[PDB]
Amino acid sequence: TDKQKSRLWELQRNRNFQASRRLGGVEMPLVTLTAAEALARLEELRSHY
Amino acid sequence: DPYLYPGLDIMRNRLNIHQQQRLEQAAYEMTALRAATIELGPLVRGLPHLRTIHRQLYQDIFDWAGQLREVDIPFCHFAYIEKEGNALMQDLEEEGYLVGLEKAKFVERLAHYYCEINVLHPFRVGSGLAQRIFFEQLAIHAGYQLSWQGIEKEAWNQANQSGAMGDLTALQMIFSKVVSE
Repeated sequence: TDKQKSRLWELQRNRNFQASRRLGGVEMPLVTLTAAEALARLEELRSHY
Repeated sequence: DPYLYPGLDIMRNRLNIHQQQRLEQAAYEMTALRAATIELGPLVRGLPHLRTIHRQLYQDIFDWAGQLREVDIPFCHFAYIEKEGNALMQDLEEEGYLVGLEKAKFVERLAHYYCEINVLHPFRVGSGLAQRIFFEQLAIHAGYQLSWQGIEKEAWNQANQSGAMGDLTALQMIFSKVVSE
């Protein structure tokens, strides 16, 4: 169940974050990226500001 | 308000952005991508873990990410947040993190713990976000899962407003739709 729990987390967490943010009134795109892809994108966004 | 830059009405931030619209955009984008790297975390979880979640979300935007609110800006006076948050979390521990509950009891206790942490308002910014991640994760450790998909902004607020006043009925109704499996 501990690997079953982690995999369920990974598959829902971004969908959640989008809908949690929409609770506070803001529509952002869904993040479809994997963790490592999102980490690379963070360093790109830091360069841009 | 020590969170602001000296001259301005903008929050001091690590990107040194001095325009309101831009800071909001970059904060939405960077938080979104940080959330996509947050891992489930431990069953045994308290104030430290909530803080850990908020550090991960906001580390690119704020030097104080992961620290408890230091001004008053109903919500707990800032200097008592740690005391009452640890007290709250010790109680969650005593109920084994809500693990092993039938749906209706789970919904009833989740509503209670959500309402109490929310009123505590432990972070200067980003409390609701860090909070809902903590309970998404707690729910999964207890055999359940949360989805915020159908929920209108205005109902969510009203239901939290009456919950802070001692009537958990509207937050309970919302949670019986948000909880499943």
